[PDB]
Amino acid sequence: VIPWQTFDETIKELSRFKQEYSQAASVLVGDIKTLLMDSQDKYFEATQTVYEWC
Amino acid sequence: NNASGKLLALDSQLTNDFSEKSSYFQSQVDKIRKEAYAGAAAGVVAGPFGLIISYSIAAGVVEGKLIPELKNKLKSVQNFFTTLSNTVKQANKDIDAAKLKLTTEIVAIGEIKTETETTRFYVDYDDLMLSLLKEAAKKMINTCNEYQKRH
Repeated sequence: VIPWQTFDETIKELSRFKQEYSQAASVLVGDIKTLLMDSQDKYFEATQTVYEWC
Repeated sequence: NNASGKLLALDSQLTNDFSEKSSYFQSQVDKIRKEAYAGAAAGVVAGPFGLIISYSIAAGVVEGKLIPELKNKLKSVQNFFTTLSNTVKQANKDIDAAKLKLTTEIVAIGEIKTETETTRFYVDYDDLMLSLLKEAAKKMINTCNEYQKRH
């Protein structure tokens, strides 16, 4: 008369979706953070080399 | 650069999983109340004495001991989350200060290397009394003395 098991299955299935996409998006945004910092190091080194030659 | 991206990936997962645990808590408290007050209604195999002796035990143990203990455990999880967020926020400042120190020293060394290369080219005129080379050497003496005074 009180469907508690279907309620728990629904809550856990809505809660697994969010865990999956958080774990997927966080790794990719951290990778983009690493790439942007690497690009800023390469930019600094190139413009400093040309500055010292000039 | 790799650790500074791992740190962002940890911080975002931390802030999402804390909210999912905070919703798990509220869905679990209602399950405890459902089980307790549904099992206490089976004290009708005796009279109303058996009914009050079941609802008193249920509403005493669940509302007086179990739910405040779960709330204290959740408050502990909240304080842990705040401490770990401050740890990540301090690690970012340490990494940024180290990188700024290194790039400032690269620029300061390049200011010496430019004068050294200019003097090395002025030597190639094969004239040691050339005023341009004398002035470049007098400039390098002051540059090297200022670098030794700074370190």
